[PDB]
Amino acid sequence: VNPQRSQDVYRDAGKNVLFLMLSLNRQDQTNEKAAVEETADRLQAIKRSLNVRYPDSHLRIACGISSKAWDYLFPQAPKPKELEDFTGIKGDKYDAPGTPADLFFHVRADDQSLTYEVIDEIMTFLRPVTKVVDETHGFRYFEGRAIIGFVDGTENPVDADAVEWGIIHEEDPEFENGSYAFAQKYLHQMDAWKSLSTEQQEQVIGRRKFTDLEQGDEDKNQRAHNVVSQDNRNDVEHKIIRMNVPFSDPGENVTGTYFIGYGRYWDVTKTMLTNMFTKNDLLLDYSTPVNGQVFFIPSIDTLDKIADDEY
Ligand code: HEM
Repeated sequence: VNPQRSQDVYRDAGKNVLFLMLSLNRQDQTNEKAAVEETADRLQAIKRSLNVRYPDSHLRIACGISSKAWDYLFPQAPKPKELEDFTGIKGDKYDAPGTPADLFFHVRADDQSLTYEVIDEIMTFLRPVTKVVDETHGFRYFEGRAIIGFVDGTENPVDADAVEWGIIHEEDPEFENGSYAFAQKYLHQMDAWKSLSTEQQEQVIGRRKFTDLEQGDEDKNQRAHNVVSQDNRNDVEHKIIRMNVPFSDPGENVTGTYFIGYGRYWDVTKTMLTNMFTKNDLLLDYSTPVNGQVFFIPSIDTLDKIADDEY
């Protein structure tokens, strides 16, 4: 495993965020493939250039390919072990939808100008062969809190744990240092949420609001977000890297969280998601999912194979 050959899957969610889902036109496979191959080279060149121009601005990029896109572009080729089509989850109280999509970009920087420029330069190659599925603009709230006012990402794995849980190792050697990324846009019912007491919100989440100290298990609701969202199969505490992001039009009162979770194992994310939706996570009473798809995030070297037309 070498995290230096990974895309930016494992660390910084960033002060200014852009999320873009595209579909391929499915009009001319050859020409569409040719433009994805150009894009695999150009996207790295664009990051190099902006990192030269703005080295203090923490530019981070992750770009992804869905199962459907992979089957259409690379029909003759190997496929990452756990790459599948997400079609939604049938839950108890609540369902989650699946969204058809082919390409994903998660762009983060200290300034919105750099997130604008990455996408504007990439779309010179990709606009003639795509349509937009979703485009969301996100930001870091005060003290890295989610827009609901609780600290976002405290139980994320960090340093060696982030590598361990974030990127593909020797189990799938063709695609080592890749990642599986699940994108899921939620709208919040901020009015209802704001009418709860602090203590009522703390029951929903499983932690104290101001200090962010985890509640003692004796005091938690068993449907609290930080209980049901876990994957503890086989007495192992499975992790992914969550870099969740507020988005808002606060004039219109349209506010939400765009979930983005990077894992070595799609199987772990999918299990956490199944647990939430079958056991009725309390946070789902204030959170309505409106899209969702999973993408494979290639390593640097997999991008180089794609650019050189090996798949
Ligand atoms: C509206 C969407 C979401 C919001 C606002 C949200 C918010 C939070 C908050 C505030 C925490 C506690 C701080 C922390 O340890 O990070 C947390 C923890 C967590 N969330 Fe979420 N979350 C959302 C969606 C999801 C989704 C879709 C998943 C899984 C697919 C997930 C999995 C987790 C996990 C595993 C933890 C850590 C629990 C622990 O080990 O204590 N969350 N989330």
